[PDB]
Parts: sequence; C-alpha cells; structure tokens
Amino acid sequence: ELNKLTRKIFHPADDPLYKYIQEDEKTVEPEWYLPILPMILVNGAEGIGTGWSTYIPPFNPLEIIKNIRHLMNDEELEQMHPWFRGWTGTIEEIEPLR
Amino acid sequence: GKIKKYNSVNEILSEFYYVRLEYYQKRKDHMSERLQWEVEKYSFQVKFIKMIIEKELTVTNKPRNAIIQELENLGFPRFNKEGKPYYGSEELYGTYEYLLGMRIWSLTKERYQKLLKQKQEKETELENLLKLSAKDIWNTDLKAFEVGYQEFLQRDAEAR
Amino acid sequence: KMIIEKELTVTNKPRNAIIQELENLGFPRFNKEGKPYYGSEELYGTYEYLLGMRIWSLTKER
Amino acid sequence: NIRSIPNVLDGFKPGQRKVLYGCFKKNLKSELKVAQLAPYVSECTAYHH
Amino acid sequence: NIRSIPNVLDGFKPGQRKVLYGCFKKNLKSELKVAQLAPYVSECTAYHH
DNA sequence: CGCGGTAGCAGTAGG
DNA sequence: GGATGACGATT
DNA sequence: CGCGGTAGCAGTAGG
DNA sequence: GGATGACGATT
Repeated sequence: ELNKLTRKIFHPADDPLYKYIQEDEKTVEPEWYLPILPMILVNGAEGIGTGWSTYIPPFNPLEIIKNIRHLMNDEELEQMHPWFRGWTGTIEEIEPLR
Repeated sequence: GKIKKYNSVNEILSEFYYVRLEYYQKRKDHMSERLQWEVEKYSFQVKFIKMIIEKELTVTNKPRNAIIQELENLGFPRFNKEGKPYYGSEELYGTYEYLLGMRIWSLTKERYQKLLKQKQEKETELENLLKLSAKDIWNTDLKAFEVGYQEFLQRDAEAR
Repeated sequence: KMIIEKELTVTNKPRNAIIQELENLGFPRFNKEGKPYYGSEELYGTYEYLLGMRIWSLTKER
Repeated sequence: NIRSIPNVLDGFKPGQRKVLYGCFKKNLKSELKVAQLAPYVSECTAYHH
Repeated sequence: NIRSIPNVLDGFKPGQRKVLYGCFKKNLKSELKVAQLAPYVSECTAYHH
C-alpha cells in the first residue's frame, strides 16, 4: 500500500502541474514528478543501459533538507556523504567522489 | 530529458532545487486560479438558489431553451467539466449544468446555508493562499514532511 | 406535479418539515434496492428518490 | 537508457513512476496483493512489458 | 472435490465460475490482456490461490 | 512450488 | 595483467 | 524468454 | 499381466 509519508513527499497539489505523457490515444503517467525534496539523493539508483551506466548512493534526508534550507537562504551548502537507513557502520571519504 | 553526468552531489541537489522553486510559484498560481473559479461557481449557484427563493426566477416548466436564455440574459456564466467559467455567450463553452444539475436538496434552507458556508470558506482559502510566497508553501510542506519523517523512522525502527 | 400546481413547496422549509409533509401526503419511502415502505436506514428507505432528483426534472421536458 | 536510467528530478525509472502514478490514481490507503497491483498499474498506465 | 469437479447445472469449477462472474461484474465487451483479467477476477472474487 | 538463460556499463575482486 | 561477476529492467 | 517438480482417479495403452 | 501416462486445478 502507500506509506503515509509518500503523499507528504509527492504533494498532491502539484499533480495538475506535471505534463502527462500521451500514449496510445490515452493519458498516462507524467514525464516526471517533482517531490518536495530530491528523492534521487534519498534512495539513489542503479542502472545499466546502452552507452551509459549509473550508480548513485543513498543520502540522509535530514542533510538534504538542511542544504535545501541553505539554498533557500542564499547560504553556502554543506558537503554530503552516503548514508543508509538503520545502518550502523562507518564511512570515510578518501578522494572527492570516493 | 537529456542524459547528463553530474560531477557533484550538490550539483544534482541544486538543479533540482531551482526547478522545484519554479514549480512552487507555478503551483501557487494554479491553485489561485482554480480557487477563484470555484468562488465564482459557488457565488453563481447562490445567486441561482436565491433568485429562485425570492421567486425572481422560475424553472418549473418552461422548456430548457427558454431557461438557458434567461440564465445567459441574467449574466450567469457557463462552466465546463474542469471548472473554468465562460462569459462569451461542448467542452469549449461549458454548460449551465452547474446550476440545473444540483440536487433539489439544495433548494432547502439548510443546503442553502451549507452552500454559503462553503463559499465563505473558499474565499478564506483564496485569501490565505495569496498571502504566501513559493518558499513559504514549500517550507510548510517541508516541516510537515519533518513530522511525518520522524514518525516514519519511529515505525521503521519499531519493525526491525 | 404537486410542485408545479404549487400544491407543494420545497423552497426553504427545513428538511424535517418537508419529510413530515411527504409522509402525510401518502408518499412511500424507498431504500437502495428499490423496495417501497408505507409503514411510516436501509430498512425503512428514504425520500431520496424525490428530493434527490436533478432540478432538471422540474422542466416540462424532463 | 530511458527505461534503465532515472530522471534527476524524482529519481524514477519509467516503470517505478508508472507504479506510483497508478497508486495515486487508485486510493492505496488499503492494501492489496502485488500480483494484482502490478497488472492494474500496467493496464492504467499503458505498460506494454 | 469442490475445486476439481464441476456442478451439474452450469458445468463450472469454482475457478471458472469466478472468472465469468468477474467478466459480468466488469463490462467485458472490450478486450484486455489475460495477465490483468486474472488478477482483477482474483481480487473481486476473493480468490486465494 | 520452484529453477534457469541472455543484453547493457563501470568498477571491483581473484588468480 | 585479463577474466568474472554485481547490479536491474526487460526479453 | 523459457523450463521443471508433486497430488488425485479412471481407464487406456505398451512390454 | 503390472507399469506408465493423460487429463486439470492447485502447490
């Protein structure tokens, strides 16, 4: 089912805004949804295609919101690091992007 | 929709941020328009029940054509399925369905009062909305998501 | 018909006072299935089949 | 590339997005089994796979 | 016996009958793929298999 | 009830 | 220093 | 894209 | 004269 938190991230009010793809003489899902915070950084992704590949690690939502506030206030962003839910390990940066 | 390789996390975050902001302004604007449309709809429904109560307008008998004429000669605008009005005089032009369509119930004082209340409330909404910037609304959504997120973490830790 | 001949008025008159009139004129109630009731909830049916009807009905054509 | 690589803005691959759009079309506040939700979404999102 | 042997009157095993009942609930005058109809029927006929 | 095959990319690990 | 495998949406 | 395992009965076919 | 398999809804 839907997590009670889902409709808090993808606000219903924005639904009318998105451009809905027209497929098979019938309307289908939008090109993209626009959550109140980037989700691609919350969950990340993995994918293999043709010519291009992709891996993006998860990040702590709180950090993301902090930086969103920073931008909202014309403030310098903090640098973020991979974060996993309920994970009890340690992560150390070795080189930018590593 | 142009495949792109990001060199930093904050680049991603930013390119999201801006579009989002724009769509918060956009969102507010749309909600505004829609709301105004609603207020007009309600208002004219009220003018319609009222004009029927005061006996200034009679629908009993009088073939629908002759009624339509009266309606558009009283200034009543038409309304399409979306909710957009028409005052120019099919989906393009809208119909009077928003006023002959309403359940006979409406014509009872109680339903009338409920209608009024709904109108007032709609206007209140409109006013509250126009009194907010994009960043404001965005912020509200954010804090709501903060509460919801805390609860979420609680639940997730609870089930593991 | 009773509304056209002006024998019955629904304009204003709080729904209770209307119901009373209806059941005092002999009008039976109707539940969701379509079964009537003349005894005077799903068991007893409502007057929805008559106040529910679209204002359209009140035009000679309807 | 389209079906494997997500869009920067929501972080969705078209499948996922179809799933969620489907869950929004329907009132998914009450659960149902996956083997039904999948076909449902597929139907109301023009999913040819 | 119930799920394998049909009833003399319509000649249906409960699965089949659930399928048809489902096709009656919905307006199946316009086609849809099997992989969707099956889950649909299952959902609206309390099919636990 | 359950198992298996293939594409496509980037980087890590194993010998 | 070349090979094999993980990851994931689709056949 | 696809393959495989098992129950349960009545009767037919294969060595 | 005993064994194997077909059929079908379900694991």
